[PDB]
Amino acid sequence: RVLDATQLYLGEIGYSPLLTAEEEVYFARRALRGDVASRRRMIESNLRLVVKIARRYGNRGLALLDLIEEGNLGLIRAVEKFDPERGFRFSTYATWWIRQTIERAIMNQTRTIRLPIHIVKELNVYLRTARELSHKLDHEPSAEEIAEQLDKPVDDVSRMLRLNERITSVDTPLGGDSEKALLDILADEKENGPEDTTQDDDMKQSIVKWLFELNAKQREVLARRFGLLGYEAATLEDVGREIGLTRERVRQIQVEGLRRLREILQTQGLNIEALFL
Amino acid sequence: KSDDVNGRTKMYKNIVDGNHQMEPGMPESFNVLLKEIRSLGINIELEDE
Amino acid sequence: RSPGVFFDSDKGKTHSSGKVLYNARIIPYRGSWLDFEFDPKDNLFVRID
Amino acid sequence: ARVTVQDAVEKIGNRFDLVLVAARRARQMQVGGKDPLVPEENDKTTVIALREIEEGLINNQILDVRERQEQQEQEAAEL
Amino acid sequence: EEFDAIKIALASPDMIRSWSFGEVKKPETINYRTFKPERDGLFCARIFGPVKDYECLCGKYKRLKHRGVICEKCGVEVTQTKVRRERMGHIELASPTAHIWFLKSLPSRIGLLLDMPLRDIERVLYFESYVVIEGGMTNLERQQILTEEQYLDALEEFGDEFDAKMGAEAIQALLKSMDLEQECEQLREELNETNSETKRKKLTKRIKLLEAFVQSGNKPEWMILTVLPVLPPDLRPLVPLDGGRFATSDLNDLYRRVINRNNRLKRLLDLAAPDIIVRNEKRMLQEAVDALLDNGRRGRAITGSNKRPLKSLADMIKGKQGRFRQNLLGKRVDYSGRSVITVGPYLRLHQCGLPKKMALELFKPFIYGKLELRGLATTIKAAKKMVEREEAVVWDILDEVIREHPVLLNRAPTLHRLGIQAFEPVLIEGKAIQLHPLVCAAYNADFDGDQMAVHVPLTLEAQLEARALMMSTNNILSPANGEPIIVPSQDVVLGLYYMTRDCVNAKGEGMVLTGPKEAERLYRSGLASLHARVKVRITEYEKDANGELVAKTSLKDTTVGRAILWMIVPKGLPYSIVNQALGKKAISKMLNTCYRILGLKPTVIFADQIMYTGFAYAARSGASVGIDDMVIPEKKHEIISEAEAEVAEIQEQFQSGLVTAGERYNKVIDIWAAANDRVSKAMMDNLQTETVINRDGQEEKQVSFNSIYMMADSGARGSAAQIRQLAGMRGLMAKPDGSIIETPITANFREGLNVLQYFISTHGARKGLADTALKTANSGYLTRRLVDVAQDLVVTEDDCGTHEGIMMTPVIEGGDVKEPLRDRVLGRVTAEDVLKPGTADILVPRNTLLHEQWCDLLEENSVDAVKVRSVVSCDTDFGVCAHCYGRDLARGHIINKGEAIGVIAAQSIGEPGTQLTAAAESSIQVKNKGSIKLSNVKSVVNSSGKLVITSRNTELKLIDEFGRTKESYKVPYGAVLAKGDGEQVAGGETVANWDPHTMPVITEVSGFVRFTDMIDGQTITRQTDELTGLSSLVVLDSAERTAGGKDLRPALKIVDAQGNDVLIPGTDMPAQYFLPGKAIVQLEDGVQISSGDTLARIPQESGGTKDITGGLPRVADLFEARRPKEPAILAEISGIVSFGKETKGKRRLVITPVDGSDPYEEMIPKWRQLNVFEGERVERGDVISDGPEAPHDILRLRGVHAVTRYIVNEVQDVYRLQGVKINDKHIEVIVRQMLRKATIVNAGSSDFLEGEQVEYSRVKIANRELEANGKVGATYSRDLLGITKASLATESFISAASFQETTRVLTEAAVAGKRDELRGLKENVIVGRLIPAGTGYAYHQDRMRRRAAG
DNA sequence: CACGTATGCTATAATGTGGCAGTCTGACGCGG
DNA sequence: TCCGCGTCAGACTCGTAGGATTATAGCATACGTGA
Ligand SMILES: [Mg+2]
Ligand SMILES: [Zn+2]
Repeated sequence: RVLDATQLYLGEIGYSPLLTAEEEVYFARRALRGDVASRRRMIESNLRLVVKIARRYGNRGLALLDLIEEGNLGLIRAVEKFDPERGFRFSTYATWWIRQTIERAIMNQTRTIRLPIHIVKELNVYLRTARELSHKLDHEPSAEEIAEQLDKPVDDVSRMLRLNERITSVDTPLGGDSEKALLDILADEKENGPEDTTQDDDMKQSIVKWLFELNAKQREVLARRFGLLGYEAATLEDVGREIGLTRERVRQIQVEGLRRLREILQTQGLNIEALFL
Repeated sequence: KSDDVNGRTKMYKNIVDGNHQMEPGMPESFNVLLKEIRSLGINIELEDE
Repeated sequence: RSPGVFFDSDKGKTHSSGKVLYNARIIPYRGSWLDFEFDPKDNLFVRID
Repeated sequence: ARVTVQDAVEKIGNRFDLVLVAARRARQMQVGGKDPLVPEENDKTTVIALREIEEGLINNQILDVRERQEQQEQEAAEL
Repeated sequence: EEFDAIKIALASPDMIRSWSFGEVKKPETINYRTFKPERDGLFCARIFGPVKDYECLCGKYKRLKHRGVICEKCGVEVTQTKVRRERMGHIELASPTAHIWFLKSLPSRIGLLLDMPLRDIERVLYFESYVVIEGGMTNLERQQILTEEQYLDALEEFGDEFDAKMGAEAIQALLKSMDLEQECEQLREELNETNSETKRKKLTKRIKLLEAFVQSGNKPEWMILTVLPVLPPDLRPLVPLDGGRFATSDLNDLYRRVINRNNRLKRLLDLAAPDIIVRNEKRMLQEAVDALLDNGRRGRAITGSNKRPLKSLADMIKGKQGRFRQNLLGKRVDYSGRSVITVGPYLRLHQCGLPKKMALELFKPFIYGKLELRGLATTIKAAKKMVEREEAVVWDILDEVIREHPVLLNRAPTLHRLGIQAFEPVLIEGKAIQLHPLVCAAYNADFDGDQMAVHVPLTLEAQLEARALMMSTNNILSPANGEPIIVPSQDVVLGLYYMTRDCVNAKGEGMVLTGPKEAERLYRSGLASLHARVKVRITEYEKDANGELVAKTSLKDTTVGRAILWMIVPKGLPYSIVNQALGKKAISKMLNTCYRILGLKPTVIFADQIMYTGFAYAARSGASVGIDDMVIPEKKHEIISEAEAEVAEIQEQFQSGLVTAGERYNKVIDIWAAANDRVSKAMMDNLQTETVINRDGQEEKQVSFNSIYMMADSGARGSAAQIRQLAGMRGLMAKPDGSIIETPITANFREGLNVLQYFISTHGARKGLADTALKTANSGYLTRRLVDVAQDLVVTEDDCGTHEGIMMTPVIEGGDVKEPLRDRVLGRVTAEDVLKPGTADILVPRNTLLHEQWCDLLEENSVDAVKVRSVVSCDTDFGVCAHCYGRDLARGHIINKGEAIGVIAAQSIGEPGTQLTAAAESSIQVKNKGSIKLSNVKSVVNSSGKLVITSRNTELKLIDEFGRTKESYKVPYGAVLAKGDGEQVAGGETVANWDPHTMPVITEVSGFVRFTDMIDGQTITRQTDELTGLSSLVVLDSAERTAGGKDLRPALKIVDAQGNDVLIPGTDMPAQYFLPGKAIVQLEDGVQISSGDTLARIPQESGGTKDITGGLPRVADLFEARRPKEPAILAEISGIVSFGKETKGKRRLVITPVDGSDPYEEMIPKWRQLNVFEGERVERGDVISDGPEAPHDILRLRGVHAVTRYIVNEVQDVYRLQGVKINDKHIEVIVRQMLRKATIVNAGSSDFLEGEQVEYSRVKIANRELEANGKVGATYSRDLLGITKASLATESFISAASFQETTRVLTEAAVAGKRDELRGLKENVIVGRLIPAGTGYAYHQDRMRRRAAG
């Protein structure tokens, strides 16, 4: 009843040939010259090596099979850049490549947000330092304590420990059992409440009515500047493009429109009422 | 009162305008349901009048 | 449940035959559970874990 | 009425149609600003329509007949 | 957008590509530093859209001016951010991937299509084994699995000219190559030649699948995924929490799994990797996609961060929590509030106290609106700040808005429709909601901290529907039974009782007054008690033949108090209503009477008045509790010491030898049970009465005014049962096993229980409390199954004009008529001009609503049986007619067309169950004189002279003079009758005695007794006694029995002196009585029996407690049509029968009809004994066997009204045992929904052929056009569906999916290419549209006619 | 050029995996 | 057909409180976009 993808694959690997030293040399010389069968046999025979390191690389990020596959990618590069001319054995060289490719994949696929290996490597040293500090300081490392030990900036240490924070699941509930999910607590913020949206509809509507209440030449340069009626939000000097074509007269008329409108808000009943807002 | 996004704002404006008219729409939960069924690879279409 | 042995019995339940099938359960504090049970045909069976 | 709507159900019959007809009439007064046949007496558009139905002034058929009349008057004016 | 229907079908690879706006190649979400979407990642802006409204990613185009302007540099469209919730993407899979839903979901479509077992397909998919796709050389045919080694063999020998492959590529090829047409014809050819019974079903099912596959235009290849769709970002969001951290959907983790492994597969293919590694990656890819679609179905679900399995796509749709049940069939709602409830006795029935601050908030837009029309607010934000400041003018405006505006109050749980009611709100200072007392019944509201939801109907339409349909005042009668729920209790009833109740003389006995006003003046003056018996002059107003009221003046012998209550009583009512001492039971009748005579507004005013007077006089009295209130019987210890020495004597006799544990258990329980009743009766005879009142001279006896007695007798609160354990004896307590403790609790609550009595009490108490928590949920699950099945049922037509009618008889069970025929046919349309005895003049017409007046006429004439029009027999297709249903019990008049009847039915059956969550029957004694009538009875005369019954179904009736049936009495088997058939008995005579414990096996013939097959240890057991040695035999059943005796039936056989078999009078049957489980025979073999003797005593243990815990499973079993283990046999067709073959003892009853020459032959168990004997002309459905009947068999042979009446009566038995009144018509609705579908034989002009299951309405429609035009006639047969299946058989898949089993429903609909036109209510509620019922029926019928043109 | 981000390469031999589910329960089908 | 793992179900609102963990080497050569 062998149904499990893992046990099936490990069955297939066991069913391979194990290679010797002189056999590795014969196959490796044929392999680099570009043999089909030599490449396949060297890879298939050394799969067991991938698994032994892949089994001791679990419970960190991906699953056993996931690590086994990426480790196998290391085996391929190892067979490609193996030197049979050097008297030294293959297993030693391959171990490097398999560990390299597994580690690199574990640094990328695990972190939900793609993080650079540069920041990750720095982080490693910060964490190792924390370990040594923890053994002697019965408490745990402060950011400042770590920064003093590496002779590096407090700000830089804090930035790094800020990228270490793991992501929480929103689909996962909090209220004891399954009473409410994090999704149902957390509201859509970029989206305004209907009360806020309706308030903007009233200001915009009021502006249209406020535009047909002042002077015809006082709401032709006050709105075409702010981009209220116009298409583009211009500045005091840029209102000259239309018909105004002035710098002094535009600035006097902008503020003249606002002063008469300030009295329109003092009389309707806003001014200091709508100052808090 | 719930999902209909356009509907809730429009009816709020009507109630301040004193119109007391509904103008209903389509609940956003249903739009999601459709997207979640298409994400399964089932074609679920609205057939028009 | 205290570790030790327990001798229990489905009072009917299984088989409208209505046979009382006796069972032993050995419960450790840590380890796999060791079950012994009877079958309608009076054959003694072991379930490991 | 004010308290209970039994009498207005007895005029039209179907509770469901009572609600549609009272709705349609209340909408006229709400939007069109149609004048109420009974004194308002500080009553909401919902209750006034029910008064008018109780007394037997408002009805699906009557409302339809006057809709045609105002609509034909407007056709006359446009042509 | 406004659409007609919805269809579901399999997604083509190319279809999936259409929705996609790009291929997501990378797992990259966003950049860690600029938290913006990565290149071609899962949140890519280039694919799903811009993060911010009308703004590209690199920021070159901003503002609403730039519209659809795809930025050249970054590649991001300038549109709204909303698009990222709607745009989809896709993924190019390297290997084809099977879609779990069509593979694993049972039965499965891929397997059923290939006719290939799942096991075979899986071996192929996980790359364990090759499958042959096609070999021209028949050497290897099709779908034949080859192992790794099997593939090497044929590959050398044949090779090339045979194609066998592995993985999903293989299955996709196998699906592509398969020709749907040709296999359809081949399978039709197979059914023609040799149709084997069980494999005809499976072949017809694959034929239906193939046909439906071709009609849908779905292609089998598409079951395997080449392109994989990607859900829009906002529907799987990555958002920043306040803490700086991010939080994301699990779909992101599952998509990242799939993309990583897919891209790695692309890599390993580019690199030409060895095939073992390619295979592993293809397995892992299929694992990741299957986890993404439906995690946990494909075995062990992928655990994320905590250990909890990741929530997949299907999990967001499926579960109760999915999207259907949680976000679509119910929602959280705006303009909603809640708070604690508290009394508002001052309120009128149509009002409720609504806290100021709560109402301020709920009506915010309505305030803003009036503020701007008065010009007090310049704009909305200024209006908001005026409300924030809570200015004095704002309160005055808020008062003005709330005027005549109804608010909905809701209490959980909402079991039935009255759990929501509308009120006119009354603004109150303080934070608690004030509820009117009289509606507390409907809500099941008690003010020990309950809370209520408030909801504001916004539209004019919603306001009107609240005021007219949902208003408190307008929902007085319950939707279930005609009896109303609105009725005061507690203090209100207590005060009315005190006043009404009259005491001896008191102040001013036997005075005379001018009307109730002199009485009131006398009482308030302090010259008269309310209980003074004095004659007053009152003028009652009785209605005449027309609308005019007649006035009548007469002297009445009542009390001061009742006269003063007459003042509240409206004109129309008789004075006799107030002349009794009033309780809650009498006041409910008073308000119902007033409603049916005078009408709604008068009863409304009268109800308020009753509440005001009731409270007012309730505080004027001042009864309470104490320590002496609970009177203890003086002769309690005398009955305790007697009972106690008695039980002691039997315990000493136990060591002697007359007693088993079971016998003494029964004897001690009987002694204590009788002692308890004795002490309770004496306690109730020293409390109810025992009032020495010296009347005006000498002593009298009258009713006690002891406080607790008045509370109980009035029905205000506690019952006699609660007072049994208060001042009386606590009684026998029952263990959690249900077996009763031998020592009862003689001490009560007043005297104080001992540590042991208290400890023993605990068991029952806690099981009660645990029952409320746990059992509520099965009750509620039944409500929900009922609701789903009867959602569609709506009143569609006024009169179908059918004469069909369910003949309803009077429920006269257990002497006293349980439910009268009058009340059973009250408010139902009559069928067939049914006049009086003398057939010569019509009394009643046809379709005529039975009003209380018609019903009163029926009682003078004493009509027993009436065919009435029923929902089940209604001809209306796609709903039911107002006439077949009858009165809306909640309204008190004919049902309105458009009312959603099914929902009301389901709610009204469901509610009581959810809310609700003496075995001395030895002798029948007859109450009234008459003659014994025994229907269905076959008894043998014993040597005593006495008629010993040996029938199973026996009905003793009591006929009077005229010849009506008035009392019934179920006589059992093994009974001694005092008198035989048609003999006169007097009042209070015993007519039959039987033992309740032990159903004896009574022999018909006389002779000697023989032990057949009764081997000791094999089949029976032997148990021996001392000195002489009495052995007793117990029949061990197959449960305790050895393998050896399994096949042997043990039976006491009657032989004569010669030792030949004695025959049963006049038949070929030799006497032999088959002994069941534990049949305890005393008398050992060879004992001369006389006839009519007790052979064997089977023990009848009745450990069942009369509660809804045991009743509801019976109700659920009836509604779901659960076939019993021993179904009752019935006659299929009419005709004359003789016996043929026998298997040892097993009967092969052979029916050979008179006209119909074909026989019908049945195999029958040996031990099952027949009611019929041999050659009788029996009709369709004559009862042959003893045992419970399957509703299926009833429908199939007798028909609709038979099976409907069986369900109605068997369900109603349970509810009636708990005192629950539900009208039959509700049960009838749901049975109609059960009998929705029908199987068809033969073809018509449509596509019926053999055994398609189609709905009854649609086949009737076909039959109507067929009969007019002709074509091939189609025989049909109605099928019964039990609730769950009936709801899944509905031709709306949106209702089927929302109900249950959503994954399976959507695969079957997707493969059929099914189209839902949104006919039902659930369907319309899901899309958020107008219901096709109530208000919506007008609008919905207008849309249906818009389908005819424009 | 440069900062951030990525791919790269190292040689004693080493070459088949392994943390829980705690038996819920009546119900109703789909292979042997 | 029958013993048997498999798969699908198990009232309605209110509340409370926030939330976790692990470790992946040192170094140089490299590819990508803005100034
Ligand atoms: Mg109570
Ligand atoms: Zn750009």
